[PDB]
Amino acid sequence: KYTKEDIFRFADEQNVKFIRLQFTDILGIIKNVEIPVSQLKKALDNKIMFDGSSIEGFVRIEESDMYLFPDLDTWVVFPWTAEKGKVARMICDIYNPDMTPFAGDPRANLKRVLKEMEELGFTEFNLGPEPEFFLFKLDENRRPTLELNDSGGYFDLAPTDLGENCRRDIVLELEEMGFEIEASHHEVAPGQHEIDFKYEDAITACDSIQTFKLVVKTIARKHGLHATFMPKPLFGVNGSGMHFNMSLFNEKGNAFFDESGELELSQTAYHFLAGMLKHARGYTAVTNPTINSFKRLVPGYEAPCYIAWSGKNRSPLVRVPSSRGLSTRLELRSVDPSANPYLAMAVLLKAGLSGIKDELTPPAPVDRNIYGMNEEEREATGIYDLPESLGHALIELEKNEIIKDGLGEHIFEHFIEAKTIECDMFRTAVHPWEREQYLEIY
Amino acid sequence: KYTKEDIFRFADEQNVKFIRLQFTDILGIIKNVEIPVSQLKKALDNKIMFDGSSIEGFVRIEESDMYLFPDLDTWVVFPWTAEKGKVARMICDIYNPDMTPFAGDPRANLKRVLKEMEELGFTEFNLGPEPEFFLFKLDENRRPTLELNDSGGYFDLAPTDLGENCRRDIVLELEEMGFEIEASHHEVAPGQHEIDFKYEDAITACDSIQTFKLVVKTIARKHGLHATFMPKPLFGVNGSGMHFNMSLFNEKGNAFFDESGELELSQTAYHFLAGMLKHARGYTAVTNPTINSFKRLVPGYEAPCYIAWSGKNRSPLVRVPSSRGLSTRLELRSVDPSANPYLAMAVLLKAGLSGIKDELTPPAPVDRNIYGMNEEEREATGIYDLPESLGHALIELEKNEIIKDGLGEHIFEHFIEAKTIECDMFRTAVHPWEREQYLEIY
Amino acid sequence: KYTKEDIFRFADEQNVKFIRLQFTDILGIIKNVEIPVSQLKKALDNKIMFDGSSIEGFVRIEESDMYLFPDLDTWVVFPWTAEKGKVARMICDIYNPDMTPFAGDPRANLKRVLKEMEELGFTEFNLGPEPEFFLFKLDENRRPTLELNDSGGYFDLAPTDLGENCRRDIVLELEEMGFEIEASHHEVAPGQHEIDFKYEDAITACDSIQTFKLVVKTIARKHGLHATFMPKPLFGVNGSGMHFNMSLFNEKGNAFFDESGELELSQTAYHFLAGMLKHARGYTAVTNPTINSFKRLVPGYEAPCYIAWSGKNRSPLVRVPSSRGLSTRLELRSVDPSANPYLAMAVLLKAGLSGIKDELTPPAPVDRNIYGMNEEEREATGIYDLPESLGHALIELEKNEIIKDGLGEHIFEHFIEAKTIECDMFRTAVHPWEREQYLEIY
Ligand SMILES: Nc1ncnc2c1ncn2[C@@H]1O[C@H](COP(=O)(O)OP(=O)(O)O)[C@@H](O)[C@H]1O
Ligand SMILES: Nc1ncnc2c1ncn2[C@@H]1O[C@H](COP(=O)(O)OP(=O)(O)O)[C@@H](O)[C@H]1O
Ligand SMILES: Nc1ncnc2c1ncn2[C@@H]1O[C@H](COP(=O)(O)OP(=O)(O)O)[C@@H](O)[C@H]1O
Ligand SMILES: C[S@](=O)(CC[C@H](N)C(=O)O)=NP(=O)(O)O
Ligand SMILES: C[S@](=O)(CC[C@H](N)C(=O)O)=NP(=O)(O)O
Ligand SMILES: C[S@](=O)(CC[C@H](N)C(=O)O)=NP(=O)(O)O
Repeated sequence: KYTKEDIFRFADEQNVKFIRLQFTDILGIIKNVEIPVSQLKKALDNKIMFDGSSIEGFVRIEESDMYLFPDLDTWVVFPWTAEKGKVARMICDIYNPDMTPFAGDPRANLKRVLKEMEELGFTEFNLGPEPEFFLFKLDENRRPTLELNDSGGYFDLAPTDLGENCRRDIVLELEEMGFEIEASHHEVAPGQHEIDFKYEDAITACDSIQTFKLVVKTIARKHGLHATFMPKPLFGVNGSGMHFNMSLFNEKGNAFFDESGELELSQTAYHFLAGMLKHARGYTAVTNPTINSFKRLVPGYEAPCYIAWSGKNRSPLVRVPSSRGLSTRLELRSVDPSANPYLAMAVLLKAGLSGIKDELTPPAPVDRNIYGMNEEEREATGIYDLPESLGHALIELEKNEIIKDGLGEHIFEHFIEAKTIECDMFRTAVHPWEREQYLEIY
Repeated sequence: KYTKEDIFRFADEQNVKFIRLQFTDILGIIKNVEIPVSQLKKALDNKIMFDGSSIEGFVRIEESDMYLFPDLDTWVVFPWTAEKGKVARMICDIYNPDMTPFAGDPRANLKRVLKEMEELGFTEFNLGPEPEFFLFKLDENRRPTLELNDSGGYFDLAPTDLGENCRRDIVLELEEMGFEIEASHHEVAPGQHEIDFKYEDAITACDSIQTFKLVVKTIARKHGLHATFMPKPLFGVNGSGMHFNMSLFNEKGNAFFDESGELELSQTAYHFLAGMLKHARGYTAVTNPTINSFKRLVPGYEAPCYIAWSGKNRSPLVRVPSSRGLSTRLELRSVDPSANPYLAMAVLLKAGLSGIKDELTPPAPVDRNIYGMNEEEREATGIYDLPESLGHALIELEKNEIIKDGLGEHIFEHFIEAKTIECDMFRTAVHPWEREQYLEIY
Repeated sequence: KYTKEDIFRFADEQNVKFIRLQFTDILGIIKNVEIPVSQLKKALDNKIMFDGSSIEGFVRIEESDMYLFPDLDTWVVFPWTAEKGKVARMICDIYNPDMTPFAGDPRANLKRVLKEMEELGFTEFNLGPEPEFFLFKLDENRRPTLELNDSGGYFDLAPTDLGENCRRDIVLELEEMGFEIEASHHEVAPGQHEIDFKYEDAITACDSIQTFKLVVKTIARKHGLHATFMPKPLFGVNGSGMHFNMSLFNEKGNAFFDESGELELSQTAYHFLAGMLKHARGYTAVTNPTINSFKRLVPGYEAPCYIAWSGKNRSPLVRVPSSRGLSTRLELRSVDPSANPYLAMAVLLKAGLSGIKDELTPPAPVDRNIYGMNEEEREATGIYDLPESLGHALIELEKNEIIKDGLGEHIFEHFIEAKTIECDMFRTAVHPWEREQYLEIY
């Protein structure tokens, strides 16, 4: 743990002229408040209020006042605000003025369900994500447009890769913030890039994910580009999906490692699988909270459409990397980077360890092309489709209780009313698709 | 009736020059062909054949060849500027290479189910439809714009209803084609138009419907405006429905008319409703065979939203016009003018005739305005909500096996497939609404 | 030879910041992935993998996860990567996750055929390339226009060769990267360029080739010019193909130099050419693997048109440069820079190592201008005619089962699929040519 006092003098060895307290709203969006180095004790002693009412996902305007308490380990300095004022960073948890924490804080609802594996013995919850992102050219307005940075491809090179000089500026801006970056490259769709790093403690891997998305964006609008974490911005091309590499640690040993099994996977991992897969239909409404996230979960674009799993195969809902070692992990790939990392982790922790506790037995590893299977030749194998509309997936989540009770009373009730009414805008609205399709033939 | 010896007489009488053989495809699309008056006798020998694989939903390409047998009762000369190109049409029944009526021919389907009221004792099946349509301007190159001629409202007056020479010229041309016209006016939303005509038996009111769209499609395009029967071409204004006013007749009798029961309504009628009411869930993919009509089917714009009935009231599924007697009608507002009036009539007959052989005890009249209740108030009565989408409205249909038997087994087999892919063709696509709300946001 | 101890040294000596792991897909398309020096150990431990399903022609999606084993004798720093993000490269080999190598990987297909020359006693199957490219200007939005920056001819000078300082800044950039470069000059057709570099043993020239292209694409786009290797980009002017200057060696002695035989040429030398002459029809699908290069193979433009050889003459399929000694070389000419430098060598090795176990008494020099002979004489001497299209070269390929074996089999069946697709995706399409010559005509 970082100290409170040596943080006060952390600003004098680097003359930090501002600190940015930052937390996260219900929809995954990073809100912020900036304060000078002048107010540093006023925040470290937890006396910084705000207006709760206007942050979508919090209390009503009657009980508006809400305080902010910093997590003194999430101290980095913003490397690009040299020369103006060296700007630090600190992540906060949201507290009601009763000094009772807020059960609607997205970072509390993981800070609590990470203690249920405490009651049953595991060291850590290791998340290494793969947040994929597209990049679009800007204009004279510097207001983004739907023309991608290159008509490139998977692993292709300059001249065909025009973010080669951009990703590289993004990775060295992230590494200056104390990361360990695995690789950098261009994904299979045009303008689609992927920067993956090394796994971390569940919450400090989640904190690190809200870091990444802010660096990828500010350092692109510095390259003439704009970075989108929208899952399916085009038709008929790979979507951007934030893979979920999960692995529990236990006393300096990967909980998933069976040293001399055939699939070298402990029967902990095997009842971990049946956890999410049983519950897959419920919780994905959370892990893909935008209507468009389903417009991406279609057959053919390396995205999963059916609830299943296999080994080193990129069709199913979960993939097992053929390399395990101490990096042994199972790859839930039905996560896209519009969900809340704090909330996808909490949900999938619960309904995931619910499979070892209940000891659920795991279904068949479907080792072929899941997209190449008849409507009725996969219906004999029991595997069935992931829900197609947000209305459908919200019904099958609200139905589910095991994940509904790790979503908090205040978050779920504040969530489905936001996802439904977001979806009614859709169902009521007519798009220019429908004009094209009908207006002249009828 | 009309003998073959009339048609020749009328040709050499009215001096027609070319003959058209119209029929209607699976989706509602009147498709015809031209022959000289030198062919007049050959078509009446019913020895004139077209490409069967080439009209949607009819047949496959290995049994392409299919015959056209005209209906001499339909003869009407086309009255536009054709002195030398004077026309004459005849709506065709479709037959096989073995002369048996074609299962797919929807003109056959209507008549087929019509013989199911010849055994419940009813002379006719009258239908007075209200096909409401929109008027759009045309560009310099005669392509449909997205502006509408005027910005008037219900019943408005010149100079704020541009289509007042338009409908004038629409109505007159119809009055030449054997029509008797009731009225011509402006509807709720701007550039919308209602033209009404006296009821007729189905296979002749619907022939007065397929004739209607054409002679508004063309006469409106003679005033330089393209006309649509798209349900809701603009979000936030009344989708144009095509109200379905019907009546069964009994030895010169309006079989819904007995001036005693609760409203001066009969029992063959009070029973009819419970058939619709019960089977209404399962016939909305036929009354509304398009993704877009489910966008008129949000409430507030005088369209049906839930499955209940009332009097004098334009909010429910079925309104009953106060005027009664011969004017005693059952008004069904769920149909919109994209639908197939040979499949729509065929189906509702087998919904409501399933309510004279059981009569199924109709539910309560909600004389409120049903748009103004709550999810706890709909459930208080227990009123069925019309389905969500072309998605549900497709599964809700392959349940009602009395309705499936109103389309036939080869018309339903070529109507689920043609909507399934058309439904899938929208489910997968990404339309601009998805990028506005998310691209610059996530 | 270089050791993994040497590369831990240079990264801290050069102070490089990223390592790029590179390979080639089936089509000659370079695909590489960038990683920090912070992961220099994981690749030298071979513990870095990728997605095989996305490398065009590597594998199919069910068994994707595949390893990356790096080659150290391939290490070079990039020189254009300032002191801010300096870059070191390493060409790799592909290993299936079970640590067995990949039969579809082209680099090891060569290694296996270069072992077929250890059974015949040959230290080196040396190769010198002549990749010829075009230069197209760049528009305002960095898009390669249809203008050639210069309108010159052979060996011309400033000011009638724009890319004079271009071919300078490439050479230096090549010269920083351990290259030995012969000659930098303007080629025949306008806006054409050649850069000759001295030979190296096959797998290291194939490295030096795919590398050399990357250095001209990226440098040419510094001066803002698209660098392309399309064989016949313009019709009616010289095609830019990649000559193949090959020579065998045994104990520091060229195996083709014996100043007794008629042309100062050896026996294995003369014998080699029969191994190509007959087999030439077969591999002309691997040396010209594109629709476009079969318009280059036409007569007139100093490119092989029929299968023939001769001395100091630049019409035939094989040229033999007058200069002999250690520069005693055989010049194959069908190849275009769109061919796979790994496939071509293992093809031509097994092709021309077939003329040393069989040797087929190679035919005699038609040292005429074979560009100027009518059909009455081409089948007089019996000179085989080259295939006329991709689709012809393919059927001509699946018969010489030794070239087929030269390719392995995975590469082969992965090859016939896509080119038959490519050949068929061009057989069926319609291009504005046929629209001029027939539309207003017929
Ligand atoms: N034991 C583990 N638990 C969780 N995540 C891991 C583990 N080992 C590796 N990872 C993560 O897997 C990710 C690999 O990224 P990438 O190479 O894009 O995956 P893929 O092989 O699916 O393409 C990294 O983010 C890394 O942190
Ligand atoms: N007895 C009847 N049976 C069936 N349809 C009828 C009957 N009387 C009138 N109609 C139809 O009602 C239509 C007129 O409807 P409209 O004036 O729009 O009434 P509303 O405004 O109540 O819908 C006419 O087209 C006519 O054919
Ligand atoms: N003995 C040899 N073995 C292999 N390659 C050779 C030999 N001699 C020359 N080369 C190659 O020939 C190339 C020079 O080609 P170039 O100068 O264009 O000759 P030409 O103009 O006759 O084609 C060099 O790239 C070199 O690698
Ligand atoms: C090549 S991809 O394999 C693409 C997967 C897809 N874009 C998605 O996850 O949505 N995934 P990864 O980065 O793990 O290799
Ligand atoms: C009030 S309206 O009823 C307009 C109908 C509405 N736009 C609909 O068809 O959904 N039609 P009409 O007055 O002729 O009965
Ligand atoms: C006689 S030329 O040979 C002209 C090149 C020709 N257009 C070709 O197809 O290679 N080239 P080079 O002198 O490099 O051998």
